[PDB]
Amino acid sequence: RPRFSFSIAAREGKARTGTIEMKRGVIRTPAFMPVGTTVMALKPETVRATGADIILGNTYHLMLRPGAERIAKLGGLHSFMGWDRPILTDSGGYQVMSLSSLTKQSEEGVTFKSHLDGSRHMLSPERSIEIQHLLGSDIVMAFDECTPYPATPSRAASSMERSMRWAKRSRDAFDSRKEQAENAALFGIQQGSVFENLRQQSADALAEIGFDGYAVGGLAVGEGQDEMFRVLDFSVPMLPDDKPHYLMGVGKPDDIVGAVERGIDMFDCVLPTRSGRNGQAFTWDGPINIRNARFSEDLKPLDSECHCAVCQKWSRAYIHHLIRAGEILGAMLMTEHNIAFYQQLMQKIRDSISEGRFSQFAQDFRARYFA
Amino acid sequence: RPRFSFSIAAREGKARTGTIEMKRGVIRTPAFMPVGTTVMALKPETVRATGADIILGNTYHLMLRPGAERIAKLGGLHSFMGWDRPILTDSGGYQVMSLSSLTKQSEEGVTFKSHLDGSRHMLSPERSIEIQHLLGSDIVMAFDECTPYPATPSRAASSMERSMRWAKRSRDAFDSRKEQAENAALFGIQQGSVFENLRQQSADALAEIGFDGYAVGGLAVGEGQDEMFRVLDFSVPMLPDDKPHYLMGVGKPDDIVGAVERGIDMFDCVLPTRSGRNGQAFTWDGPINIRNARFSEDLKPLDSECHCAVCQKWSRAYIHHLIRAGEILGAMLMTEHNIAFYQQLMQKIRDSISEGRFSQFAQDFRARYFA
Ligand SMILES: [Zn+2]
Ligand SMILES: [Zn+2]
Repeated sequence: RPRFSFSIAAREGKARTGTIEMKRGVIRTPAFMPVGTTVMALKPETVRATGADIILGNTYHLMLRPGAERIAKLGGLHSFMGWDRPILTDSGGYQVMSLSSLTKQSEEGVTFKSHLDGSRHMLSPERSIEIQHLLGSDIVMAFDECTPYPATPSRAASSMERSMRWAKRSRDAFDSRKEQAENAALFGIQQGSVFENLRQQSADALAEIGFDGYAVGGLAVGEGQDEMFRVLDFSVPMLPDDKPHYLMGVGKPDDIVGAVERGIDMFDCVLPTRSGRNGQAFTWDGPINIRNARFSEDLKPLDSECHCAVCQKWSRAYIHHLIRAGEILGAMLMTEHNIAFYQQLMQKIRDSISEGRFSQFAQDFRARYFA
Repeated sequence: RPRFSFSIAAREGKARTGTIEMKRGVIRTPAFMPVGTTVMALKPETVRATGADIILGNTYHLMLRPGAERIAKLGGLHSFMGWDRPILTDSGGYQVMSLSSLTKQSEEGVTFKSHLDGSRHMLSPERSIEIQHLLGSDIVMAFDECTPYPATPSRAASSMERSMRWAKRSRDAFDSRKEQAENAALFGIQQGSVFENLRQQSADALAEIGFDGYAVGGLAVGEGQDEMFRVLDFSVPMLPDDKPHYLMGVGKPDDIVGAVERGIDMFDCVLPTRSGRNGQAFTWDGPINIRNARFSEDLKPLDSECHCAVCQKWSRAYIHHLIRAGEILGAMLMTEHNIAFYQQLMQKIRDSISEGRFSQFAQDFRARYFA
């Protein structure tokens, strides 16, 4: 297989379906990427069985424990966790802004204190790319600077401009490392907040540098779905049409459908795993919270049509009891179902685009999900 | 299959190996019974894959949540949790003494306040048998009275005597319920503390009543292994030779080996699951605690010979990281390995008895496990 090849097999409006071919496997798009490392209450084989083609690893959490150098010594992230398919690593950026303390930012990078033990750390475009190399990441994210939501025009421009300088530094760091350049892919991140001109400048800068894929950054950070959709409306067409478009950190099933309608090819979110442990189960008739007393004697599966192993085997009543009791098995079952549900959604999206009936699917989905 | 048939295929000294045939399956003896309901961080299929033929359910915890009547309405414990092989249920006794509060004891039974929410509950020989029926238990334990360790001769005698009266009441309650009498088995529990005459009186009383199997009760409650072994030395031969002998709540691998040398056929313990989550992994060279820093870059499996899926797939280093980080997957992997290890131990015990080399195995095991 090649290092990287994105092929678009079918289109409907702005929506696309196709494949990304990489050395460790093929990724079907539009793709949902479960967050592999909290860590999912799932073995890699189970994650694969749900239909996932690729998982995400968070660089911020991994650099804190067990450490990037340690993972490299142990043979890389794939070998360490037992997942042999592609892995995309985030750059560590948003989590440094959101989780760390004593964070000191500059043009060179960011210094910060761990939220776990107050130990000191550094992250720069170069060090982020290096860490992703040590992990053995297949899709490497450029290191960017986030700005807190909401953002003023000036702050949005400054952070976007810094991010583009950092995108160039990320590109150069990646290219300088032979083994990484030849075997992995590098994605750039568009910034510019809600401002169309800044998004255009960011898109132009990233295209001039050249990347294997393009993320729409700065979303799912406090804005509502309407605003997010509006930003996507003008932002996605600015990106190179022939490369994947990745919406980081999104999201709910309806966010995903709407984003695909607007040209997004890749998604990641902790929601199905995070809210899984919290009791929230996704269904075609909308989310339910399994902790609700109404499920205590409900013998139906979490969802009536879901093809996952959990819905084949266990009742709402049993899962209700497990989650109420704080049992590990409850988290295991909820997480498996939610990730399986997300993959089934992605499959339905792929199939409908391939058949030219995605707009119809999106309407039917919304009508039922919100009924 | 019959309701209950225990057949002894081979013997060596006091040790026996054979089978218990029941409606829901065959149990190989000597048997280790994982505690199925905390709840194991394992799907039933995984528990079965480790080699378990039967699991234990705790009546005390189940009566508190989700409730015995509720489980019955939902189709019984097997259907509820998705395990279709035999289940043995404890009576709820020791846990009432150990976990509950406001416990008021009498000849009729015990009243107590839940340790979860302070709700009031009752347990008697009759109600315990009824609860086990509602759960759909295959092996039902008589309801007994425990006495705190250590026990005076008088207290040991009084509690043993009450337990025997309660054993008769348990027998009669079981027999009166047609569906239970015809489909399940009933085990009696020998009491009498460290006192040989009381153990003999208890054995005689239980044999006169008649049960399908006989537990040695009142052990693993604070006494050391030497004392436990001494009590077993004289207690086990008092029980009917042609019925299974069950040592409740035991135990460490070396406890199990020594107990089989003394005639025990069945075991249950939370240790492999409980200490699994705590970081303790069993190996043929003795237990290790995976949280220890010496394992942080150890690429070997938990045990060098173990045939379990965890030892096929993941390193000590990865599991070390998961447990240190408090990840659910760490508990999953540790629990699977520990239960698999216990089943492998039981298999080696069964095979060596069948081949007349169990005494040799026991010696070789101890030499290595304690090396
Ligand atoms: Zn499902
Ligand atoms: Zn193992």
